[PDB]
Amino acid sequence: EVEKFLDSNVSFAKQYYNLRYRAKVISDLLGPREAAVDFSNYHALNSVEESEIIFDLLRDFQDNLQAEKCVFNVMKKLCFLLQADRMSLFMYRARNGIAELATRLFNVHKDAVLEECLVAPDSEIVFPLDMGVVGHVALSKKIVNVPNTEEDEHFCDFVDTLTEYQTKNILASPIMNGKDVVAIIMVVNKVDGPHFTENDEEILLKYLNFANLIMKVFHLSYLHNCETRRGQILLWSGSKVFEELTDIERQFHKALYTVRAFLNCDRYSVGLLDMTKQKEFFDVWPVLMGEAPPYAGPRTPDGREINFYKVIDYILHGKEDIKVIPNPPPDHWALVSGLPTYVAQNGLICNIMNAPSEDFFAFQKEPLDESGWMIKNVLSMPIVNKKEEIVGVATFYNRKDGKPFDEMDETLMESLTQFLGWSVLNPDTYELMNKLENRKDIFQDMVKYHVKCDNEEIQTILKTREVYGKEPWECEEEELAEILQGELPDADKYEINKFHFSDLPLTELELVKCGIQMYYELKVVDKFHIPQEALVRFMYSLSKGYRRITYHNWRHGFNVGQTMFSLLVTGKLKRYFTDLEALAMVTAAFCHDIDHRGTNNLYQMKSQNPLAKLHGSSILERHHLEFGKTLLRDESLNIFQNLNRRQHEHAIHMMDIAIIATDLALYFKKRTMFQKIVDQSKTYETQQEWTQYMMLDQTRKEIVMAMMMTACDLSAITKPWEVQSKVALLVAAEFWEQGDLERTVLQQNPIPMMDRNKADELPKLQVGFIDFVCTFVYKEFSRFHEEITPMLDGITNNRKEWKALADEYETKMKGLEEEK
Amino acid sequence: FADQYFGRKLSPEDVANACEDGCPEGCTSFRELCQVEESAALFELVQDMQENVNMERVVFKILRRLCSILHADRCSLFMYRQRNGVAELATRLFSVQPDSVLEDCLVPPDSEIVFPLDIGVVGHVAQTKKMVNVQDVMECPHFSSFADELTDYVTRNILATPIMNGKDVVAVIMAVNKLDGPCFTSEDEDVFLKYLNFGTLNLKIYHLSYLHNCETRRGQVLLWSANKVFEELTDIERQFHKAFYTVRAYLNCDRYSVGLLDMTKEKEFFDVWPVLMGEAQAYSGPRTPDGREILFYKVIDYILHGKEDIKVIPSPPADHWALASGLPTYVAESGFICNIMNAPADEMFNFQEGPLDDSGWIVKNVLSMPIVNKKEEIVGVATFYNRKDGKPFDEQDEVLMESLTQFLGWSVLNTDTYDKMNKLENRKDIAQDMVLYHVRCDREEIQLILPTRERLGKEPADCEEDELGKILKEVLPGPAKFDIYEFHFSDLECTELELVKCGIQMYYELGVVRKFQIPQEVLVRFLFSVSKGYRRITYHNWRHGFNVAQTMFTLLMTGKLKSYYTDLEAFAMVTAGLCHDIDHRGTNNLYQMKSQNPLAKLHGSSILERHHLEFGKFLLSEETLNIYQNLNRRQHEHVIHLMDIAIIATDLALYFKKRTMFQKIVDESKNYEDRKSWVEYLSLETTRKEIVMAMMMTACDLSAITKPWEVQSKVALLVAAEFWEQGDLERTVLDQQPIPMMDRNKAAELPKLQVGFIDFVCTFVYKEFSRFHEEILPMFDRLQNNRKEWKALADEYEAKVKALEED
Amino acid sequence: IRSATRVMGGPVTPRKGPPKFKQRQTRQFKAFNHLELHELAQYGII
Amino acid sequence: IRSATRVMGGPVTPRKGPPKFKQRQTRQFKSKAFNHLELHELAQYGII
Ligand SMILES: Nc1nc2c(ncn2[C@@H]2O[C@@H]3COP(=O)(O)O[C@H]3[C@H]2O)c(=O)[nH]1
Ligand SMILES: Nc1nc2c(ncn2[C@@H]2O[C@@H]3COP(=O)(O)O[C@H]3[C@H]2O)c(=O)[nH]1
Ligand SMILES: [Mg+2]
Ligand SMILES: [Mg+2]
Ligand SMILES: [Zn+2]
Ligand SMILES: [Zn+2]
Repeated sequence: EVEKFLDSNVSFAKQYYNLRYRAKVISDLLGPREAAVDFSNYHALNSVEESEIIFDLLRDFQDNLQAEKCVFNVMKKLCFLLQADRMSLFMYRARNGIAELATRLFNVHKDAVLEECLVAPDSEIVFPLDMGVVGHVALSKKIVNVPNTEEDEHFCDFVDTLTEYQTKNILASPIMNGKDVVAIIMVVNKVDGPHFTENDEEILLKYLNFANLIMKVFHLSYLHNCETRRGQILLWSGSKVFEELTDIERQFHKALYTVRAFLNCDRYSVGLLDMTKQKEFFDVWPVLMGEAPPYAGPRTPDGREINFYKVIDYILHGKEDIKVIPNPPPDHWALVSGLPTYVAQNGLICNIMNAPSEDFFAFQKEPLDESGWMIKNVLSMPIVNKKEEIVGVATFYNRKDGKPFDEMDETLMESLTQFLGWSVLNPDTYELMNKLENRKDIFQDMVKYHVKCDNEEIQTILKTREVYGKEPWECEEEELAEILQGELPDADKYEINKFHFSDLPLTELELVKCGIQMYYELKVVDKFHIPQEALVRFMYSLSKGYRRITYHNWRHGFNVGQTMFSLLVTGKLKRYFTDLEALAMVTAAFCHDIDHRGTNNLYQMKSQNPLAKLHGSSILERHHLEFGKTLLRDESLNIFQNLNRRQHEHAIHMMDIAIIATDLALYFKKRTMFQKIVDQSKTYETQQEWTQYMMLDQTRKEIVMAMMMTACDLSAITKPWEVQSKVALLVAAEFWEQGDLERTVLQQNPIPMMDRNKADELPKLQVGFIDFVCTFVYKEFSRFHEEITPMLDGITNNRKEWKALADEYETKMKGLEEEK
Repeated sequence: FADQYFGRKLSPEDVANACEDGCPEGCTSFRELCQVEESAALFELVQDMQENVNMERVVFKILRRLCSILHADRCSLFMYRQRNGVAELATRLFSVQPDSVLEDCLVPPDSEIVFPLDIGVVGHVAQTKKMVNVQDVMECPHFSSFADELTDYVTRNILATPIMNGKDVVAVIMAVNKLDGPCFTSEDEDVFLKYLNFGTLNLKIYHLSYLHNCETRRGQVLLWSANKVFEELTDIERQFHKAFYTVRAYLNCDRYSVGLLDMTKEKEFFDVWPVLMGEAQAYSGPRTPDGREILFYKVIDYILHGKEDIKVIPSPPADHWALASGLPTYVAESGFICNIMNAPADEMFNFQEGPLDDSGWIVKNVLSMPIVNKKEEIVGVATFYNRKDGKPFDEQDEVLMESLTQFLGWSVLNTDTYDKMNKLENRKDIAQDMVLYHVRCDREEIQLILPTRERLGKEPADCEEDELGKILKEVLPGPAKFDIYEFHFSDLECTELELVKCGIQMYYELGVVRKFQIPQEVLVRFLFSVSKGYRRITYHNWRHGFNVAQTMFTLLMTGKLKSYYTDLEAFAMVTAGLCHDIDHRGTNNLYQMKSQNPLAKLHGSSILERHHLEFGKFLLSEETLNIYQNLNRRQHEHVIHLMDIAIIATDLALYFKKRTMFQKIVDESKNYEDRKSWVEYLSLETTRKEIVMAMMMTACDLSAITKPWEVQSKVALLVAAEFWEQGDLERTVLDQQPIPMMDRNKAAELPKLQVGFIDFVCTFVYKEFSRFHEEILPMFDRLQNNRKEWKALADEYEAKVKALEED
Repeated sequence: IRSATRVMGGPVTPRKGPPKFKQRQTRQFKAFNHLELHELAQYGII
Repeated sequence: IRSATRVMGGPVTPRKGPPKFKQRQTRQFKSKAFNHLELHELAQYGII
């Protein structure tokens, strides 16, 4: 029966009682049961109830933590274990770079309710760090005991008499979160002893472990929330500053208004200063004269007047209200206090904990709003635009919690005003772009006026002033045709529609009349109803657009235009091209080299000309493209006014094709894509109607356009010798001028043709150009159209007569060498 | 082996030895013996976690003795993390038993067994965030065996709960057996929920510290990026490289490369000829979602292990160590934040299995995200290739890098503005070059003033000053034939070509050409260029500007106003008054506000007076047209200041405000009886001389009212014609009602307007200067004469209208 | 394997299918002194 | 209301002195192709 000797002998029933009742021995302890430790007795010494009080300490680690009740319970128990009364938890905070130590639990003794042992932030004593044993513990970072406080160093009794207490003895020990102090627990007096014993220090340290890691949780949570909000403010402001590019005022307002929630503050306001540094010349004379006595008020560190021309304020404590007060009065509620102007004068991060106790600034003492709201906590800091000059002042008022701003809170918006000051680059760039674009427009208008046919010289061609009696822009369209018939040269007589045409006898103004006539011969003015006055003005202005340089002057442009006009009307190339396409080609050829400086693209690359830095490739061609359309874009000078939208979008699109394609570099790269088209033209046997397929196909037409631009620009070879020789001399002179310009400006040796002392080699370097650059387009067209056969005869004859001089120089050189 | 009877044996026996078990400390019974040992063990555990948080080492000890209380065979912690939107439960601590060391149960990062959201009870608990107890694991519908076949283990009784920090589950711990019991008697469930309650306190501490560190890193990287974005306006490549290099110790990565996408949207007209010309087969590869072509033209890669070795690839090949994986070209295909668990064990992307360099570098974790520029346009792909910690990318790193790339993508407005500003500056330079060419006088037209190809054989530039002056001494007019030394210098007699020569001659009268050693050719060319600068409008043309210059020269020379100013300060005036109306379009200042002209936007006040200054300074800025080249820096700055006080001061609006000071100065001139000492007094004061000079600036442009009535009538007719032209141009472009002097049909009431103008604007500069100097009385006398003539005409018209009223 | 718990190389998951990538966040962020100033206004000035 | 500290209104400091304000921090950031037989043929002329 009772002979269960295995249970009787030691160390067996233990390992069965565990297995069975260990969970229920543990389950009830961690439940809600109150501690079974008697507190009435004082010197308990905690034989086995030491474990019972430890379980109670571990009983509040459940996931419902506020870091106030648990620490308060720990201190209640420690007042009994330590055999001392009136503990106090001195919190740790820092403002303005100097630390403080504010009480959070005061006069804590055993058998006390939490309601009467918790101090609100409104009324909390705040000792400094550099005096008192509180500061000594905070600096030394170790437990200290100072019996008989009246005979020890650095003891302050400010609160001894305030709370009518004695504090015979003191024992304090800090709690730290990784080398960083978070709070300090204090013990005053010993209930039944002379002073704290050595073992009391060990008791406090051993029982302080639970309270050491429970405050760490709350501290880490608060730090994490602050870091999250700081991350949010820097990311919600980038979006609103990068939506567009506007002035400083609206950008700052947007960035500040979008991040209102993260800045948990009842109110804040930002004031902007006038950025002008130097007064105007006429605003300085009165001060020197004697009138308008000079300024003697506060000034910024960099030497500017402190004038707030706009103070934006944001109100959130009651009803949301964002308003702007331009030119705010000096007695504005945000400006009554001297803090903003003082920050402007100095530029420090000012932090004020109390307005009622403020002396230097003397903040308001009456509730501003209808409902009770009085300014208590203020934080103001400046904004500098990367060169330590203040742009404005931002002031943040009472927090939504109630505690004064601390370092973790100061660094929140201290990194926001840094962002605002850095963002000034966009407001600055906003004004520079506007000013620069206005200057560009002004100078473009100047040049546009300079190249334009005014009313004085328009009568030179179209004279309605005396034969009719009124200025041209009032005459009727039918009434305006007669005056041109008796003035425009006849096409048949003047030889303006045949390949062999020389403009040397014709006057400078005569070519303008020929160009005006050439539009009528295509029967394109009448059908498109383009005004004749505008056409005459545009044709005359084209002459002024061209420069007075040696070769690429207005005469060359007219020659290219006439070459195109001949290729269309006498070459029977009009079959593939629509009438509107002829309207586009003739005008594109007339201004293909408008406003030519006189130097090729290589000099643009070499000299870093502003043209080169804007156009990636074919600099001169694109420049002439963007300048010939500017003259054609304005009224009273445009010839596309009476064209509907699709025809207008077609005509302009092919001006890009023609004008750009005149480049020689662009010609050589895609030279062999036209020979295939030519071969395709000779395979449609049994008829001459290869045109019909051309008409639809288009891309073939565009390539032909780009190929007859190159066949007109370099058309000087095709003219008879009596003109080709002179044109060759002129172009050689232009190349020599370019070489002279390049030698001195850039300090380099040019290619042989641009060297003056290689003039005698002109024929031999000209036959090479004729054989390499030329005599391919003019052979492909000749084999592709039989109607333009005379152009190749004029190339063959010209090369034949060039070889004469090319061999005369060779014989001269051979004879001179034989002399040696 | 008893069953239930021995319930009053264990505790009531109260260990009747006082020393049983070997050593007590004041215990009463068995119930009071387990309590003290448990309290001591838990206190030791708490002391272990006091500082330098060691999550694994202490959770292992917590689980070691938690298994025994539950009789569980094994206990295992299952960490929780999130990737690309889907949660994942990794295997940190596995198979914890009471007789195991820490290293036997810890699972390294390269040995995890991760489970998805739903697969198994481990994921069902995470979805539910509650306890689950399964008596037999075959019955429950959802249960995985992937942790069964690898382990060679069989499970039949589970017990799991998740560790929650508020609403975010942190981990899940699950006992996997019951041993001496079939169905986990519920008495164990409560203690498992409670004994593990204070073990949760440490998991949340670790999680909170990790989140705090991650968010601090995010804040630091964002702040540094904002710092170096706003340093200056630079192109995309340099800005991105700076912002990426500046923050590399915070990303905690080993390698990461940034690829840039070519932004050529629409091909140019000749680019696409061959494609439909029977050659140059069109592109067929992947495309950016917005419709562009994927083409990485510049890839910058950063290496942070061993050495920085920062290098840039100007045209990466297809076999690049970063683009060969095929992931960078997939993020461009569609905007996704790609995250990879095990790069070697992947099929979609061909990550190299072997190393890359002698150091033995193998990629394990990759994270690539695009750079959108606020227009939903992909600009680049940034790829990060590993973590220094060695753990695979979590959600916090994803958020950090997404924030960085989002900020950088937003920071493309700066580069766009840089490009736009460069283009605008180049266009302005081109326009300025055009204007300079069209204003400057060419070589072939400078021979009208000084013919050097006829007298000599040399070009004007290739001559000496001594030889250049010989031509001028003959061609230039004398001081008497054109009487530029008179207050009644008629202008219409001379042609516009003679006015340039007159200006050069009066430049010679001052004795300034040889005093500052300016070159004669540049002076002549500058005069011709400034003559060409004026427009051809009715009144404000070269004639009016030269008339102002001549009137002011007469004031200086024959008015004895030169005594106060030195020769240098007279050089800067005759030049400033000669170009003060240089680019006038006819419309006055008030018109620029109403027409919204670009002049009004550029200049706040004195729209047109402040604009002639910039053009005048531009003309004399370039060499071969600059007559201030030889002046030193101090003299040049003084001349600039004098001109900028002069040209602007000609405005009438500034005249009205600032007349009282001149009246005071003239009054103060009367207490000095010796006028030879007032010269000494006024020759030193700066502001007084500035006021007097600004006053004579507007006392001469308002001239032509002090000239003989024959000239005055024609000048008034020209001025009225210009005003009528402006008014006619104002009722059509602006569609308003012009003021009475701008009505062309109001021409009859001209004389009364003239007398009103004389007695209000004039007769103050012409009275104070008459009182200041008696030398300049004739202009005032002629002004009064013209006023009386115009009053006579006004009275004649008044009589005419009266007759119309009382005929 | 003995060292680890029967797993080497990289981590292993009981999932077979097409990987799903993040869809990216696109919604979280989105008068000068005068007796009577107008006496001179009848002329060009103001 | 006991008030614990026995003080009301605002926080009370033992010492009184002229406000001292933090200086701005700037010690971290502001620490300051042709297809050819041969290409030189074009180079002889103005092309390329
Ligand atoms: N009433 C009260 N005063 C305390 C308590 N703890 C500290 N103090 C006071 O706060 C003071 C802080 O440092 P003092 O010189 O060191 O002396 C201390 C005491 O006057 C407490 O629990 N109750
Ligand atoms: N502690 C422990 N858990 C295991 C072991 N083998 C499997 N498990 C867990 O038991 C779970 C049963 O299904 P679960 O979702 O499928 O995923 C399994 C793992 O979490 C083991 O050896 N020890
Ligand atoms: Mg050309
Ligand atoms: Mg003017
Ligand atoms: Zn040409
Ligand atoms: Zn003028």
